[PDB]
Amino acid sequence: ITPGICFSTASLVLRATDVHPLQRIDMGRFDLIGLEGRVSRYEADTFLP
Amino acid sequence: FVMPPVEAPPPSLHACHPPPWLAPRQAAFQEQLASELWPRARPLHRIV
Amino acid sequence: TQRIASHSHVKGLGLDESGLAKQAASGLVGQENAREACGVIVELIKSKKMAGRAVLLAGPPGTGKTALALAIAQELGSKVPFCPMVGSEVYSTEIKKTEVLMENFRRAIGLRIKETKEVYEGEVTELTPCETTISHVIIGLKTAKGTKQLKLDPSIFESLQKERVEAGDVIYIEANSGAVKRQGRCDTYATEFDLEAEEYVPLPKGDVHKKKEIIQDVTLHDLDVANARPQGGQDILSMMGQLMKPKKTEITDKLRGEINKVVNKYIDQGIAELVPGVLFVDEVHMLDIECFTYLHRALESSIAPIVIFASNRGNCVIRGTEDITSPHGIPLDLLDRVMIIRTMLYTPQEMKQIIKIRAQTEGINISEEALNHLGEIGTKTTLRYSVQLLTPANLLAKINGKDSIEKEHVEEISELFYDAKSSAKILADQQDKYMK
Amino acid sequence: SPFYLDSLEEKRKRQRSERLERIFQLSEAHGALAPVYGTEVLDFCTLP
Amino acid sequence: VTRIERIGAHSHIRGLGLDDALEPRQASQGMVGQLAARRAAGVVLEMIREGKIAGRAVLIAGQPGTGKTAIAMGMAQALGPDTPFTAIAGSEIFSLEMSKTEALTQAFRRSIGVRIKEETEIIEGEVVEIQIDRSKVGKLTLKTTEMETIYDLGTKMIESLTKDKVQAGDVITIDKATGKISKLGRSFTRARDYDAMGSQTKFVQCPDGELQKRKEVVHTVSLHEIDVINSRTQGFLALFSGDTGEIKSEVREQINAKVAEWREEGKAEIIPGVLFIDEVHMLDIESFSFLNRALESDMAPVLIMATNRGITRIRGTSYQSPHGIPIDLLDRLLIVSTTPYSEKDTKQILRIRCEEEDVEMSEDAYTVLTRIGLETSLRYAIQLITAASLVCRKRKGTEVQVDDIKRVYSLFLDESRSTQYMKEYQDAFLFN
Amino acid sequence: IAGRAVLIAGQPGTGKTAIAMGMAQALGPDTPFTAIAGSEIFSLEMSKTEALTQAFRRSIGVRIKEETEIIEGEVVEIQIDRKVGKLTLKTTEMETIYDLGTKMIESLTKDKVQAGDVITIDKATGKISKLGRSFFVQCPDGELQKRKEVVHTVSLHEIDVINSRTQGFLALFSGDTGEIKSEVREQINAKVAEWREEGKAEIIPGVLFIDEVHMLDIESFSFLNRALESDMAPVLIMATNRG
Ligand SMILES: Nc1ncnc2c1ncn2[C@@H]1O[C@H](COP(=O)(O)OP(=O)(O)O)[C@@H](O)[C@H]1O
Ligand SMILES: Nc1ncnc2c1ncn2[C@@H]1O[C@H](COP(=O)(O)OP(=O)(O)O)[C@@H](O)[C@H]1O
Ligand SMILES: Nc1ncnc2c1ncn2[C@@H]1O[C@H](COP(=O)(O)OP(=O)(O)O)[C@@H](O)[C@H]1O
Ligand SMILES: [Mg+2]
Ligand SMILES: [Mg+2]
Repeated sequence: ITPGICFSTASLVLRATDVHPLQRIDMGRFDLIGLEGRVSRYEADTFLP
Repeated sequence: FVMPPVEAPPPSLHACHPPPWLAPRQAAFQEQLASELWPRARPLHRIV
Repeated sequence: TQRIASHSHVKGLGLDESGLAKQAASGLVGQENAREACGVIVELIKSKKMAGRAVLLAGPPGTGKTALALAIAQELGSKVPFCPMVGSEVYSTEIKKTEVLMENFRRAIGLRIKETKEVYEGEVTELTPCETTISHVIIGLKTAKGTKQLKLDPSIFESLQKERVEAGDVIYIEANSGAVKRQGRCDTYATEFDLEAEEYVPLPKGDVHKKKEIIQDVTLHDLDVANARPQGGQDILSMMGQLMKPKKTEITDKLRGEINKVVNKYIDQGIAELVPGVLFVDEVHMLDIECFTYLHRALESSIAPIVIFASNRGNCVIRGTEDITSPHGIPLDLLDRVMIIRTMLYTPQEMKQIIKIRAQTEGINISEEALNHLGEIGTKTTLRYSVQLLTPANLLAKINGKDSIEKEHVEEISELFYDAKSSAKILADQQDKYMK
Repeated sequence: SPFYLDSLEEKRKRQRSERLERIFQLSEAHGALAPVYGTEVLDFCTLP
Repeated sequence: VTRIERIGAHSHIRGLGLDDALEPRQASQGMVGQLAARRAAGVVLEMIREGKIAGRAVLIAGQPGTGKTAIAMGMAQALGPDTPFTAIAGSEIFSLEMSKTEALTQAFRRSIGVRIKEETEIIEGEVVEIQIDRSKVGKLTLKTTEMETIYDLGTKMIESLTKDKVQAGDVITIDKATGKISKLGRSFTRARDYDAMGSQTKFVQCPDGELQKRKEVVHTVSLHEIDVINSRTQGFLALFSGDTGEIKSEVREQINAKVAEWREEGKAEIIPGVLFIDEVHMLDIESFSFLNRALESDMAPVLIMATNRGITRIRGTSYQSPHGIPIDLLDRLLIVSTTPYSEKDTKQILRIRCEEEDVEMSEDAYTVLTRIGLETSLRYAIQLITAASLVCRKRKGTEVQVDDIKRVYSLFLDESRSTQYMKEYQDAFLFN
Repeated sequence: IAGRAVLIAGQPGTGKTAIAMGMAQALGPDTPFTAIAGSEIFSLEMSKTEALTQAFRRSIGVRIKEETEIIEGEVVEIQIDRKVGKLTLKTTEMETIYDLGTKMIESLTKDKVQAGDVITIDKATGKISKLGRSFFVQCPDGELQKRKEVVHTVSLHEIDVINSRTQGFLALFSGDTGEIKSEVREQINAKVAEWREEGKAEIIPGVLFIDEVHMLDIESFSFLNRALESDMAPVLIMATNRG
């Protein structure tokens, strides 16, 4: 039994992909795959209009 | 009967001031996955 | 870009208002006809009404095809998507070559979306769910400019509990999505314990409610990869899918068409704008016959961008074929679909001008005699070799104590380093000793 | 109404108007997209 | 505004330009000349529309620039969007994930559309009260703008309601047959003026009419989509990702039988379509061998193909065949030959392209451009159309003149001039 | 200057690899020096162009300095009651009792800490590592709580792999990187430029050494031709003995 490898990095690296909400748009308006299994043709075509 | 010669835990990522949301999110993900999957792994107990 | 690259001096095509090419402007020297053609191509790209038009830049090595493409990119600006790819980048080990080509095609097409974002940010002073199940959540956020009480949609309570949000924590809540991020504890509570594993963050300065109207550019490929795999999901299959290694996938044409329909809907609504953009393929001779055949169909699409090719090969064998030769390594059928821009070789005066421009860009002072010697070397061997001799010669000058390049430094560097022709002569003179 | 303030009530009604506009815009945005397939189609096409 | 669909190489083609007798007009729906080829395409299109005969193959052969892809796009446009038209290139079947035969099978099953028709009784209303006594038995109250009733719930209904966290003010629909509950939205009250909303919440009006309703859904799916749906547990995700793999033949046979059963029951209709493979010469000998026997199925669409090869080498072999296609497959297909265009046809095509791009050209400019197109190629002249339009706009002109065409002819080279200039400086270029 | 390429050519046994090793030794550990062979870019895990992109990005480092509070001492007494707790730590010069929070109590419970152990704690993270027992390592001498400046040099490849996916840093140790998307790489390049402009980080260009570069094929050479033209390209050094 060996101790694990402790890999140390800069704290700024973990925030590299992070973008503040005031600097990014809502990608949920293009979410097509998220509607599958949750949204029906009835809701989109007959009810909501 | 074959045992690995060495056994280690997975490598850990350490930062002095990490985003305070990453670790709790990973902990919750692991907890949910364990609560859903550990009962299903009981048959492999003798092999392990 | 703090560091100086090979084309760090190219700022534009250097044309005038009439489209005619100045002799030396925007870092470009000579190649007047090619620069005028690239100006016409830039005017084509700006007039967004044409799709799938393709251009080939054909000429000897070192004549400025990549520089001309980068000048086109600079002329367009950062608002127009310029996707640079190398012909050998289509040989992926995860997806087929045609998928790589179509992914780059969609990368070149850009979409501009104008949106106002609202975020509630501050330290939590109260978190009270209101029972009717929970009808709503009343939260209290504090900033330097005051306190605000907010009524939250009950679906946000689950997110708040997952994020472990308590009083004294500094959080933000997205108005449009209900996303909650707990970005640490407030530093006013830093002394509540002598030793806690907590990240203490200053209180936000502005108002609790922050509004910003932003314009963000996305490409069709971003929406494609966003709709290739699901995100989130509390099901066991979704969680186990989060552990799976992310692999590029051959996105279906059904998904592409549906995303095109969504984009058209949002363009009609008036919140989106389309920027067709440019895809630059360098070393296109590294594409094989299958890639060229797929390009035949892709360029004929009404959705494709403007594609610029570059080739320095002469009459050479197409990569995927056995013995079929073509004028630029490109099948005659694809050559029939492109407008060819020809780049010519440079005169000694043009080489001296380019060497001077490179010296100015690299922050190097060079004397007139040193510049003439470098130009003579470039005439003897290559423009690239002379440009690459500037920095080592400047380093020798700095070591010797001189702030300018003299002729002796250039001579010493030409002695220290060899060009392709001199090394080839040495190799031919010593064939037996070198490895075969 | 001795303690009534006109500016405070104007601010409050402006806030209410902004809240209602936000509710409308978000309700329109969250139901704008139609599924590629939909639950009915997938259920019909899914054999046991 | 600028939509995602912009002026392409075939944006001017709206159809085949035929009359009721399939006689091609000289210039109709954006097509010029190619009378025999257009008549053959119209006959094939009538064959497609009838749908009786399965696995028919047609090869559109001719010299480059003679309108093969133009004719294919005309057939696709003339054919309704109801009938599937899968257009793929020959190079797209070489995949790192599935074999060539699997790719061709998937394209074939993508070319047959299945229109489904499901009628389902549903309950639709806004939730007023949910009372559960103790998770054993409870009552649910639903309302519309014209109705309101109370329901007795069982164990599974209560569990499903608790799983979906249905509460008061939610507008939901419940399927009577299966009991599944999907939430449409929630009603707006004075107390629901939220400052922040979740990503899925939306406010809708209370439904009107009667609480019990019938839902009719009609959609068109392909056989390949049903195969991908039934390939794995969440196979519909592969309809987005494309990570289908090689579907088992047993699954395909089961789905064929189930589709036949639906067709007999009246719940589905078959719309056989067209698979267009452009530049088929890129297919290998194995792909041709598979195509030979794939066309013999009763669920095979019409296969339209296009090559511009002469007697050349078949890929994957050392043999020479008239189109790059082995003669066994060529005996299975009808060949439509395209002839080169004349001066009048070239001028008419240039006029149509100019009208499509909204470019005004003088008649002298048209004569010069037609001469260039005959001398070099039609596509070169088509590109020069836009080049000359841009140059004319640069000099603040309104109509393209001969000077603009000469200017863009000097600026942009065709293949012949570029090849000559390269031969002049052959030693400069690499790997001659 | 970015993307400068040098070839060391000569007969076998003439010090080419010796010259490369001397160049690597003259540079300190601070500057990255990635040494690979031409054969190493041929992989079943990724493409050749992806392999050369990872070779390039391994050669450019991002130096980030940050300050942390480090508590190093010998444990005297640990008390936890049903949550509240106390911790007593001592050095050779001072002794102190700490009032513990919930998270630090959990961290000390997870890693068994008893009296006499010499441990160091990172205050912001609770990272407790036991470095021996004293009554074997001598107890620390000076102040118990020290503010330290920690400097990390992180390669662009490391940033890309860490931010490629959740728990993605494991791929820095087990391969398994796949082919990182160009969007992630462009985002990382933009963020690194932002850091450099804002002073949060410094760029340390390094050296990529490809011994026996003649094993590369035409596709890899064509990729290198344009990969050297980026502003984030390192200095490329190659060696070959071929005529
Ligand atoms: N007309 C020019 N003006 C300024 N710099 C040039 C010109 N032509 C080439 N260069 C420079 O010479 C170098 C090599 O040219 P390159 O763009 O690689 O030519 P090609 O793409 O034809 O190989 C580049 O760094 C480029 O900046
Ligand atoms: N009969 C026609 N009518 C109108 N345009 C045509 C006709 N034939 C060819 N074209 C045009 O010529 C160009 C090349 O022909 P296309 O059919 O696309 O390729 P090919 O025939 O060489 O396979 C297309 O842009 C098309 O619009
Ligand atoms: N100029 C030199 N000074 C010191 N040691 C050398 C020198 N040249 C070669 N060597 C040593 O002799 C051996 C020869 O290897 P080397 O010359 O590097 O092979 P290659 O020609 O493939 O680079 C090496 O172990 C190297 O350390
Ligand atoms: Mg064609
Ligand atoms: Mg060696």
